[PDB]
Amino acid sequence: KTEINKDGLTITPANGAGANNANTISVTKDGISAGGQSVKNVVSGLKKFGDANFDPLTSSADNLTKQNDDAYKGLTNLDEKGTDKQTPVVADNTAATVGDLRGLGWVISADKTTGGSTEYHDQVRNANEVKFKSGNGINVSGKTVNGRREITFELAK
Amino acid sequence: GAKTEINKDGLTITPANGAGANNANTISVTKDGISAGGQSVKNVVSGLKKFGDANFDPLTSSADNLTKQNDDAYKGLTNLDEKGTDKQTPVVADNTAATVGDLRGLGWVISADKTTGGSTEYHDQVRNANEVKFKSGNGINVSGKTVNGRREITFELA
Amino acid sequence: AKTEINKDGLTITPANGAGANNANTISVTKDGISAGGQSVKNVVSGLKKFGDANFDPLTSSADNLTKQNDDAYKGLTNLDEKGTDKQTPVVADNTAATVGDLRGLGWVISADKTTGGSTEYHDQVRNANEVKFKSGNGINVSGKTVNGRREITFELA
Repeated sequence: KTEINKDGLTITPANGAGANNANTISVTKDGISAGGQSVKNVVSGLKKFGDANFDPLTSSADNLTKQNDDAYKGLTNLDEKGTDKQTPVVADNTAATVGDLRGLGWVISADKTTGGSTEYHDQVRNANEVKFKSGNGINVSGKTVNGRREITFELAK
Repeated sequence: GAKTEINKDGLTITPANGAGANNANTISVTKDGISAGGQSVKNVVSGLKKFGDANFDPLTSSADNLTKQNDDAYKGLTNLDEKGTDKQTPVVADNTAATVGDLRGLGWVISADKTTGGSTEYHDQVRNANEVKFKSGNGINVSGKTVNGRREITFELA
Repeated sequence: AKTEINKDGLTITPANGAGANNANTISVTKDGISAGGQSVKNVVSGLKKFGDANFDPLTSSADNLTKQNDDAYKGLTNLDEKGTDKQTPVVADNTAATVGDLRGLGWVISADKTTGGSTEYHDQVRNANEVKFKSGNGINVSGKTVNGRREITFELA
């Protein structure tokens, strides 16, 4: 059941428009509805740090630094700049994708690698875990107080 | 006053108030893509599940995905790596629109081997707009400072 | 580029071709929407940032009001603005999220002391920000990823 009018196009599934037309797929003056389905084959235009077609000429120093740093490789670059060097390549009002979510994260680092001899760093993406460990002479504990996830550090023994 | 045009390139709906600027108010599905005319895309899902959800098939899962699926520490966090029947192809492809609900489940897990004032290990989730504070304790001074971009937390004897 | 609307809905086939599975086809049908490798632009989810002047204190939850009024949280995406009932979120789960929403995602990092200063510390850790755990006088701080866990260890030097 496909219907078109001055306000747009609407497709009502074999069974029904559902509560509040939630089961309706449409493109009308009121926007878009996917009817409980998905929007596939879509990209936001966002790139990952380290990706091939980065334009260093229009970049800020911070963005270029991250683009070239392996510690950031793979993280989504929410700040790529285009021509004028002021306007975001990708505008705020652009649908984000699951692939953009997969590259979301922050970098964690330390000047020393445990049992190592080099600096340390890794990415903390969705569902990654960071653990603060007690060590010789130091007790590290956690507790969520009034919403704050507090990690306390004290002398042991 | 609204009109719907169909031409070689696609379908464009111009609201009763004009195409706006750069067709910004326009709602369209054309060869160049889709415009929601400053509005939203509603009644949409990406197919992403939260860890701990039902209908998770343990036999197509990697050890890491399954562990998180069964660990209460991860419960409710969005699962971005669910695999399909072939055990390698993601159930949700990259080029799929993400939803606000997917965002609501984003987060990492913070833990410690001890609970402050307690006697068991600690863990909680850090989602959007959650705060993590590193506190000084007896004999140790914990301070922070943003330097050269880095949020640096320093630890020293008091 | 052939555009057409029939009983099934809207389908736009590029001059070039459909694709390995009609991946280049742009469509609006019973199965949902396909962007044919393009973007969805001029779109908003309706999410606001904390500290936005348009916020309503009267319908706010205790927690949300707290964050709306804590400058440490300013700019971060507000994923829990409540409507009248305060029992329902202004923005529903099944609403496409935007790149602008991603840009405001982040967590607050804080400490009760500012290194070399004399006040409390706080900043936001958004996507691609870096958090470093520093060794100080007497304490050695090291990192290592073990069995997937990003572990930071504290011990007396």
